[PDB]
Formats: sequence, C-alpha cells, structure tokens
Amino acid sequence: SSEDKGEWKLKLDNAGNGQAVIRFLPSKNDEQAPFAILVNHGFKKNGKWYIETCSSTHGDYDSCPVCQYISKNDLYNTDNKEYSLVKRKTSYWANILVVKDPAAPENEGKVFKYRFGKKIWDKINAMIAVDVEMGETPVDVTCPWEGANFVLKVKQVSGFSNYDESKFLNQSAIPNIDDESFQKELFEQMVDLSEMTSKDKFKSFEELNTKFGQVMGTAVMGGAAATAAKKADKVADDLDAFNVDD
Amino acid sequence: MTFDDLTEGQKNAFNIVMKAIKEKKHHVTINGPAGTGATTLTKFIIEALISTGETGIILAAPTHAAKKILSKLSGKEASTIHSILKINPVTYEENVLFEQKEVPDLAKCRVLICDEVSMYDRKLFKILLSTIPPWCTIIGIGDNKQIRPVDPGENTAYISPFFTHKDFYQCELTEVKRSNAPIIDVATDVRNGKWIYDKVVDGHGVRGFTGDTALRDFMVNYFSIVKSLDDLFENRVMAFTNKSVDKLNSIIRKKIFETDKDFIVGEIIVMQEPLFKTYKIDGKPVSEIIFNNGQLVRIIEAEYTSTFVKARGVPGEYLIRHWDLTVETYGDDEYYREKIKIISSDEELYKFNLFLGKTAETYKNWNKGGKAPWSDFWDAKSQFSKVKALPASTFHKAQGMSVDRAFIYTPCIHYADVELAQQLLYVGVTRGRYDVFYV
DNA sequence: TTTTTTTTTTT
Ligand SMILES: [Zn+2]
Repeated sequence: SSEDKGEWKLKLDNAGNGQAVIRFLPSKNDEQAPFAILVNHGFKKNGKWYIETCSSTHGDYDSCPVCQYISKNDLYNTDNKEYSLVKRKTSYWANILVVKDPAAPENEGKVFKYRFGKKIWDKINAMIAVDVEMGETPVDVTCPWEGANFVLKVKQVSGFSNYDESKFLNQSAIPNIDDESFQKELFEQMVDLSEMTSKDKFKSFEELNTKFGQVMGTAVMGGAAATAAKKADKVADDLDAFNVDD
Repeated sequence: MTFDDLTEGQKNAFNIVMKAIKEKKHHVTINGPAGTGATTLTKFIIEALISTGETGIILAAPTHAAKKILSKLSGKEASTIHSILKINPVTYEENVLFEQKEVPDLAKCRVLICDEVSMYDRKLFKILLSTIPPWCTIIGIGDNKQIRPVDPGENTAYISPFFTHKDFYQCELTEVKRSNAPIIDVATDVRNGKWIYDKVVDGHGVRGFTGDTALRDFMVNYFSIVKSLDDLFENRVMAFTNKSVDKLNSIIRKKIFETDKDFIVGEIIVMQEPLFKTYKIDGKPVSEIIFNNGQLVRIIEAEYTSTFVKARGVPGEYLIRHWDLTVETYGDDEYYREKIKIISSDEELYKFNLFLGKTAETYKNWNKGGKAPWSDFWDAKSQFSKVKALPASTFHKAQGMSVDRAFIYTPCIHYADVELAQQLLYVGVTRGRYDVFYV
C-alpha cells in the first residue's frame, strides 16, 4: 500500500479501475505554500536502481549528476532511448480531504498527502484559469464557499493509467466551516509541504556522484569511455554467436 | 649493500618507517602503486633490519600464493594468517564465520608487516586492534587502486580503514613518472582515469582490437598468440563472471586438445578454497590444510561417477552424479596424491542446493530427542569442493598472479562500481609482466 | 510508480 508512509493511494480493481471522491486543502502557511512540485530522476539498470530527488527542481541543473551528463552529451537526441530511461520525472504533491471511497470506506472523511502526474496539472491549470467571457469566472477548488470537490476515475490501457475521461463539477460550500474546532480538527490533518522544500535537498553533489558510479560504470564525457559502453553491447551478442561456432 | 642511496619517495618512507618505531608508537600503510618499486625498497628494509636484530616482525601475506612467491624470491619462510591468528570456524545453521580462539598478547611480535592491506575487511578490522598490543608496530603495503573486498551484507564505500585518515597517519609513494615503457605510462593514465588506449613499442605494448568483427578478429588474434601451447602459466585470460568463463572453458577445452569434453584427463586446475583434511574432534577441528587456496594441482585420473548421500532423520540415501577426479600437487609445496569428488552439472548443482534446504528445513528445528547429526552435514557437505580450470579466472581471482601476457575482456564490468573497475584495471594490468593485449 | 527488476567473492 501507501497509507503506512502517510500517503493515500487507490485500491485498484481486478481491471485496476477505481473511483474515489475527495476535497483538497489550501495553503498551510499564510500567503504561501499552497502546493508542491517534485522532480526525481528514476530508472533501473544493471539491476541497480536510482530513486532520488533533483536540484534542478529549484533550477539548479548543476547540483545533479543526472542533469549534467545529459547536457554534456545531449542524450535528448544523442541517445533518446537512454534519455527517456533516466530523465527527470515531475511529481506534484498536495493535501487531500477524502469524501467517498468505496474501495476503502475507512479512507473517507480524512486528510492525506499525495503525489500525481502532470496531465492532471494541466487540467488543474485548465480548471483554475477561465476567461471572463464564458460567464463562468475562474474557480478555486480550495475556496471555502466557491471551491469544488473532484472525483478521480482511471482505467488501464496498454499498462497505462488513463485519465482522459475526468470531468469537474460545480462549486461547493464545505459543511461545518464556521467551527474553529472542526476546522482545527481537520487543520492538524493539514500538513505543511514547504518543509519538504527547505534545505532538505542533498548539498553533497559528490555523494550523489558516488552512488550512480556504484550503480553503473562507464559514461565519462572527458573519459569518452561511454563509447566503450556502446561497444559492450555488441560483445555480449558476439559472445553468443561464437558459442555455437564451437 | 647499496644501503641508504635511493630516490626521495623511497628514502622518505623508510625514514618515516623508522619514525613509527622510533617516534612514539604508530602504524602506517603505504599506497605503493606498481612500478614504484616498493618491493625493491622493502628488500633493503629487510637488510637494514637485520643489523638492529629485531625479531618482532612477522612475515605476513594475506594469500597463500603471495606468501609462496614471497618466500620463494626472498628465501625466508612465511606463515599463513589463519595459523598466525588461530581463526577457527563456528558451526551454526544460518551463518558461519572463522573466529579467533582468543585475543593473544603478541609479546614476541613488536613490529607488524602486512601485505595487500586493502583486502582485510572492516568487520574483521575492529577485532584485530584489541588483539594487537601497543608495543607492536603495524606496517602495511597496498594500493588505494587495489581491489576492495566484497561484502554481500553491506554495499558501501567501505574503504579499508588502513586507508581512512582517523586510524593513523601514513605516506604515499612517488613513481618514476617518465620511462620508455608504453604500458606503464598507459597504466599511469589508467590510474589517472583515462580510458584504455593501445600504445606499442617495437611491436609490444598495449594493443586494441576494434570494429564489428573485432571479437572474432581478436579471437583469431587470441588463437594466433596461444596456438596449441599447453603452457599457459604466463597466459592468463581474466573475466569477471564465472558464467562467461564457463562458456569459455567449454569452448576453449575443445580448442587445444581435439575433444568435446567438459573435463578431460590430464587437465591442470587451481583450488578456489583451501583443502582441509578434517578429523572429528571435540570443539572445532583445526584439521590439517592439504592444498592452499590458489594452489596449482595436476590431475592424475579423471572420471564421472555418482554417490548416494543419506542423512540421519531423512529416509534413505540420495544419488548425486559428479566428477571423481584424482589430482596431485603441482608446484613447490608439499607433495600429496589425492582424489576428490566434484559436481559439474547445473542440473545437479540445483539438485545439490535443494538437498541443503530440506536438510536446512529439518535441522534448524529438530526435536525427536538427541542433538542433531551435523557430523553427517559437513562430511556430506565437505566431500565436494568447487574449483575452476587454469586459463581463466575472475579479476578478483586473478589478483596477484603475475604472468607474461594478458588478454583482457571488459564487457561484463558495467554491473560493478566505477572505482572497482579501475582497481580491477590496475590489478588486471599488473598481471601481465611482459605484454598485454586489449580488445 | 507500480513499487530495491544484476554481480559472485574472500577464510
Ligand atoms: Zn537532475
């Protein structure tokens, strides 16, 4: 699951499908920190793994060895297949107040943290920004009087969670909004994501450099041994062919 | 002889070497690379020490083969660390570790000489210090570019505390920077971190093989150099995985002598573990070591047979097909004529591992009374060792082995850490004393 | 994020 780490996730059906109804949380601190955006390069190779953050999240392309090696070789076109395997992944995080969850009725009426993907962020951006001409003025889902809850619906297509069907709803007042204690009761359920944004990011670039080195060898721009990594692929297959040559 | 008359790095170390004895008590490790000639400098410190008459030194080599050639060239006898420290195993079900019987005082040993100090592991490291007395002074030789030990339980930087600043101050060795040697200057670049490049003098040097058919071309070049020569003592091919080596010995065996055999009579093989002649004794039998790990041996007779194994508490005996090869001592060690049972089938090997697990399932919680038949555990477990043919060994298992010509196979290395890949290199390059080819 | 998706090597 995910709840033990403190983050809610969906109880997937046999098809992997799932429906749930939740309301969001505004900004934990005043005039700042409504939400969060996480960047993480994630890949698996040689059985070795890498799942850690990126400092280019705050624009520091330099304090990340996974960022630098791209710019030296421009893998985006130099080796785009290798580029996609390792490229930075953008994670969006927010607090959530659950309303209805038939997959797990215990999850209802409670608040969590959560990470999602970018299409929703465009739709979140598409929902929040509306013109004045379409009568419907823009709406904040976290607004106490104007905000809206939203229902997530996902099906699997070729092993991918698809969300193209998602639709939003009207505004909604939140019941018991005039009680400080009911607010406080839920307010402690709110957590501050800005703490995750402070100086928690690894300052030691050389430490990150060491771990991938243990994860994988080769790939040195000034060393140019990465060509030998290109070359190594041929030899294993060449080894297979020479085995029957016996 | 020449006595005090060498280079600054050679002169500086010995004076500091004396200082550790002379100034307070201190322990030092030296990062001598190859070619820097700290072995030649060590020869003098051998000579200089005899005039003082100190016997507190002990000649220690971590491996038997390094101790053998150390004793052979120097002429002075050296002992194994397992004898020096009486490390005795402890039979448990989950894990098992050789363990020193007691902390000795090491009174007669007032100075300590060690080799290949990178190899000794950190968990063992803490135990040894208490065993070591203050008056004894520790002298260590090793390369930071030498290969580190493998710890399945912990994957970390794990630099040998010999190489960690807090334990004690030490000094590195300078090197004859320039010389008319292509490989070492390439090896200098190898220690620097440049990728391998071919450099040749008089037709001999570092040589590369490139292109689509490079391997087959390198293979015919491999075939060209080797031919049907039965003397590979100076021809050592090295690869990391034993998977690759297994397919090699399969193919390679058929090449030199015209037989399709997994193993044929008359083959030369090397131990992968020491050979103990175990006797049943209270506590732990220290047994008698017959063949050391790394000992070369000549096969006397070769045959593939089967043997039924029966465990008390397990009904009946269980047949396992293996190789029953008889082998004799090859080398300068004590001569012994022996015969071993050895399994060389993946089908049988997984069959072998399964028996252990049922025996593991039953022995960990046995209670029909009594204790447990573990005398039939090791007697059945120790009947078979694991050894591999001479031509190829792992870069781990090729360390120390100085041969004339080395052929190098790189591709499987990417699963290893970067620093290890360079430490394999240094060690790998140092295996070829005369020449090296690289594909 | 659907999930730490490969090695052997020491007494
Ligand atoms: Zn990055």
